[PDB]
Amino acid sequence: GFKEYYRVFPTYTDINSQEYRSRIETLEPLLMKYMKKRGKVLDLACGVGGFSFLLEDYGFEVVGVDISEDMIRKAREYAKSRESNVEFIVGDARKLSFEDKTFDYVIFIDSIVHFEPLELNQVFKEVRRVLKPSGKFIMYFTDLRELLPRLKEISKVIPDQEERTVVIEFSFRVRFNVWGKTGVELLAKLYFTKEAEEKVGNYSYLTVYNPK
Amino acid sequence: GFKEYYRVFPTYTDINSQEYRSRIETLEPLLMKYMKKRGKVLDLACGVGGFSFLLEDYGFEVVGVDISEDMIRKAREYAKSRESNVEFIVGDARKLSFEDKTFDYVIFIDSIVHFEPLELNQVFKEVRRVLKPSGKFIMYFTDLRELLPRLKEISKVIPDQEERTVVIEFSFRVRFNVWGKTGVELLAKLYFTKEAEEKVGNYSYLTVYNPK
Ligand SMILES: C[S@@+](CC[C@H](N)C(=O)[O-])C[C@H]1O[C@@H](n2cnc3c(N)ncnc32)[C@H](O)[C@@H]1O
Ligand SMILES: C[S@@+](CC[C@H](N)C(=O)[O-])C[C@H]1O[C@@H](n2cnc3c(N)ncnc32)[C@H](O)[C@@H]1O
Repeated sequence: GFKEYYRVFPTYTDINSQEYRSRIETLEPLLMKYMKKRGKVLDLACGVGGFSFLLEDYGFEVVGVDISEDMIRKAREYAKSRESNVEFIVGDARKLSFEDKTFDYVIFIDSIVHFEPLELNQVFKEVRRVLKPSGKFIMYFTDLRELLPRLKEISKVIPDQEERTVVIEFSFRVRFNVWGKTGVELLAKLYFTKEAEEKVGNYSYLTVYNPK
Repeated sequence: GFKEYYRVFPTYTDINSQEYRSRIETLEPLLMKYMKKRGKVLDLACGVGGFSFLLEDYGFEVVGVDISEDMIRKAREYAKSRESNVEFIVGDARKLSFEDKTFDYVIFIDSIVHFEPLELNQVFKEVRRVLKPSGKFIMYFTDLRELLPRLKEISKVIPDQEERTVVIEFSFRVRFNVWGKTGVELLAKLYFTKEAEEKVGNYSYLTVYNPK
């Protein structure tokens, strides 16, 4: 994803839009089904902080991290207007500065399109490291490899599996890293054992992982 | 720059890395602001061809040239996987084999650290020659002379302005030719008149030149 893509759509940047709320209310019940015990949570690639505020209201100590200065800037204003104590930090999910075993939870939502294989490998490694052995890694992603076929329902869809990426034209174009449930889980198997898994929609998944 | 430096960092060798994409998306809008009319483009010192594919998708006839056999080899594989018609050739920017007035555009991005004064002089001369009088020379460079002071934020930085070079240690060391906006433009004034100039970041510049 990129600058224009996010400026144009509210789904990941406008916490009060119907698009964003829809995402929250869909995941909310699933997140509570596996986050009964409160603790320290890390919102990796938090965007504008929507899921952070949600967890903070459920009695969680939240820390939000994102690589975009713009995402973080908006996050803070939202935290200000909502009088939130969630701390937002501009950081790289591929290399976090937190100490080892710092979190009880680490949530990673709708963000894999931003990582190629070797980068997602680094993120998983970092997640396992900053997670307490008793902690939980919870991620939600879309099998865009399976969705690719009938994705157009957007003017064009130019794939390239010889690279695992795809260009979608809406004008402007965006190139996404394409992931399939089998590819995500393979890399996950190097660092975690799966606690649970929920199928969302036609091709989305909420997975609960425990660090090794 | 050199072999290890490029093998270690993805910025100029991994077209799908976040580092490389960041560079593309930052320059993309600026390149279109001065490349409204499509035509024949020469990507001088193209590296792995990232900016070539970008222009090719915008409807440009692209030719990529680089002195490294390795850069060119990877470029071709990327072109294959992306099913691109961009032709990559292993050549020397200091002495191109193209006929005079062959291109409408010649882009030169993040590559001056590789040229000492007399070499960059030869490149500019060659660029003017292969460029159509109505063509445009577009280069992006970093004033590493101004950046030198606060570059460390890398273990060491050993300059040597009595030579216009600097050694940066990350292990391994790399020696870069150091250029300042004033030095680059001086040599440019011998062959071109400037059409436009955009300041990028704290000390980087995108310059548009017209041949004399
Ligand atoms: C779909 S968006 C927002 C996702 C957010 N978790 C949500 O559900 O609202 C994906 C975010 O990933 C972030 N991102 C991309 N690469 C990153 C990296 N290396 N480290 C941290 N965040 C990154 C972007 O800045 C972008 O805000
Ligand atoms: C930072 S790198 C890649 C730059 C590329 N334009 C990009 O932005 O992705 C600089 C490139 O300059 C090339 N180079 C160095 N000397 C050269 C010469 N005399 N002729 C052509 N390319 C040269 C290298 O092989 C190296 O790939």
